[PDB]
Amino acid sequence: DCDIDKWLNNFNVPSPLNWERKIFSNCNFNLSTLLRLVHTDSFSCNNFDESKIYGSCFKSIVLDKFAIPNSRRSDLQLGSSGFLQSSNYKIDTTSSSCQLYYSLPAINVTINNYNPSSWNRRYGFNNFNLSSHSVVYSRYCFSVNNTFCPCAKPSFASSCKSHKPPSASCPIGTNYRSCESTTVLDHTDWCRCSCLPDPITAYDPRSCSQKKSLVGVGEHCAGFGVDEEKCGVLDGSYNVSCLCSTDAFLGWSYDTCVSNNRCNIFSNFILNGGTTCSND
Amino acid sequence: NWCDGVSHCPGGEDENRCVRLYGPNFILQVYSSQRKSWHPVCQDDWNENYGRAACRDMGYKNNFYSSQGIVDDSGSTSFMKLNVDIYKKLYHSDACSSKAVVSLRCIACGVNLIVGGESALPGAWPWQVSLHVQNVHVCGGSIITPEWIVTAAHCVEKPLNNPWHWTAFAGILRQSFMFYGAGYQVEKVISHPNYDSKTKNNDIALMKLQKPLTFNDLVKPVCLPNPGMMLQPEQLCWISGWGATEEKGKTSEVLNAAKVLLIETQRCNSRYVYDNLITPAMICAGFLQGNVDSCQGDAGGPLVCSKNNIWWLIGDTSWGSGCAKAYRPGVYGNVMVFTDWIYRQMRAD
Ligand SMILES: *[C@@H]1O[C@H](CO)[C@@H](O[C@@H]2O[C@H](CO)[C@@H](O)[C@H](O)[C@H]2NC(C)=O)[C@H](O)[C@H]1NC(C)=O
Ligand SMILES: *[C@@H]1O[C@H](CO)[C@@H](O)[C@H](O)[C@H]1NC(C)=O
Ligand SMILES: *[C@@H]1O[C@H](CO)[C@@H](O)[C@H](O)[C@H]1NC(C)=O
Ligand SMILES: *[C@@H]1O[C@H](CO)[C@@H](O)[C@H](O)[C@H]1NC(C)=O
Repeated sequence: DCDIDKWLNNFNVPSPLNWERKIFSNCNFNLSTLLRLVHTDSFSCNNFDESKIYGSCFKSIVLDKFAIPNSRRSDLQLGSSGFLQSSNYKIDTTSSSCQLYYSLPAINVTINNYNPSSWNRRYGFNNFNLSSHSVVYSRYCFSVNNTFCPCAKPSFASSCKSHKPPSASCPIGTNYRSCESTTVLDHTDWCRCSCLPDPITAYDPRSCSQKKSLVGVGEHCAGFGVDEEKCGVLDGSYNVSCLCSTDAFLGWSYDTCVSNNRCNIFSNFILNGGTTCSND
Repeated sequence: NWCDGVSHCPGGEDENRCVRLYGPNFILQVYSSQRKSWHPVCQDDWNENYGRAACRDMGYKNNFYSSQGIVDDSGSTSFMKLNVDIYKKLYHSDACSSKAVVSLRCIACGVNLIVGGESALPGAWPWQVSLHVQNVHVCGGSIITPEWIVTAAHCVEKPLNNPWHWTAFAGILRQSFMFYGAGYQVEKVISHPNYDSKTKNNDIALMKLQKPLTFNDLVKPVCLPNPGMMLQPEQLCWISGWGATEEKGKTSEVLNAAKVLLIETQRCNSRYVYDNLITPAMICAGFLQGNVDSCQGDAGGPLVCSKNNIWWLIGDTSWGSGCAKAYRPGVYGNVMVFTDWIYRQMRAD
């Protein structure tokens, strides 16, 4: 009694940004029933015969589910490299898996928009101020070290005459934003800082502390890039904590999951290897 | 009331500049006071004698390379036919029998065989000049005519404004071979009259030699840019010189060269590069990632771009911030702007 269909039909549905995983084992299931208790649009298998599911046993079955943005369903085609499959949830191509596309009535479905990135939350990310059925996905993912801090040192900023950066105190153990004082003709304290104008379109990606990255199999987005010109305050001090504003967080967007008054949801079934038998 | 043959002008700035070459094909154009615009000269009853006349009035004295007819590519509808100064021998016509437009080259130029670059080969950059003071490399320059070299104005500020301080070396790649008397003596130095020493605006200067260069396999001119070059937003260009190969380094023994790209002024003037410091008279070149750029001692050195199989002088090293650093491209004087000034000085001699 795996009860996969109840999990799939749970009206608390994650956005691609924070897809959820559940493992079903030491239980029985029936695929024919499973695909009837959920409004299935499509079901197909990759490097695995669908017809061989019936009567077979697996070591375990692992399901990863999330809401699908109206505009990006095609991004979930295997081998694609857009946003959903590269910055949110990568679909494996070497494991035996089946992809289930189904929908739940919009009037009941609630989307859980949550940013799983600890370094974003650490520096001021809170929540998403979005309407119902809005599904958040990442467009670019950035990784940082455990010493990352987006604010300039108050002592440095205090000496700037031109392009004076935002500054604030940083958590113990981290380093301050990398900046230097230059001269551009008769300009003498012209402050030059990294990740300009921003980590996504930065003119020099090597000078920035925020590295782009893609998500591999079984892992979430590293985090949203931060506009380090919006973190901390101008003419700041050690009496203020390095916190970023809400519009400092870049590289993300959202769409709605609504068609015929239903929310489209993706669920990837991973067949591993047992006792997890389909006695259908 | 610009090129009507009437001097009525205390400087003669208008009358001095009525004939020009246009685009990569050196199309001969003449300014007409009747329509207040430039119009191509057609080849009917045109010959080398007229071509030579047009070169002398353009500041090329007795230099002449070739003159022939081409099919129009300037997109002109009106052409001038040959009926005083050469521009006064022309009149307007709708269509000329030959249907060919005069293409005039007053000199053979633009033909050949720094941080982040490599040593130059013999004949690779024939227009390179090392300019010495007290037998020490100070700045560089570029050969345009046998007796005229283009350089920077900040290089020749007082008291280096006196010509007898300078000697020029050409055809030599190594500083160790620039012997005491193996160079050419500069007779006069002319700086742009509107040069601003605080902003380095209009940072261009000319040097004239008392002993004209002999051109050969190693020493050759680079072509001055014509109006209408129509270069790409991101044109592939080269820089070279004897400057330091590192920030706060020392002068390089041998000529080095590197390939750079041009950068749009629109980007250079952003707050993250050179916040509103780049004027129309300035060009950015290099990379926003640093690594490859000019450095100390390359001042006055040429920025040359290849188009239509010809090497053109687009700019000259002027200033920058740091040495091959990110967000800080080298800044060059915009020669295409100073071209009219250069002709007035070559002609007024
Ligand atoms: C070619 O030049 C001759 C210069 O003599 C022009 O002939 C003169 O034209 C003016 C009128 O613009 C008359 O007042 C003169 O008396 C004419 N001179 C002679 C000797 O006839 C001739 O018109 C020009 N041709 C064109 C097409 O402009
Ligand atoms: C879905 O919403 C409708 C609203 O009319 C309600 O009647 C129904 O019981 C809800 N179903 C679930 C499972 O919440
Ligand atoms: C969205 O913003 C409004 C203010 O305009 C606020 O009242 C509401 O609670 C916010 N919703 C969320 C989920 O934060
Ligand atoms: C992050 O840490 C790695 C070592 O794991 C180091 O090589 C890299 O340079 C560090 N990056 C920054 C911005 O400190």
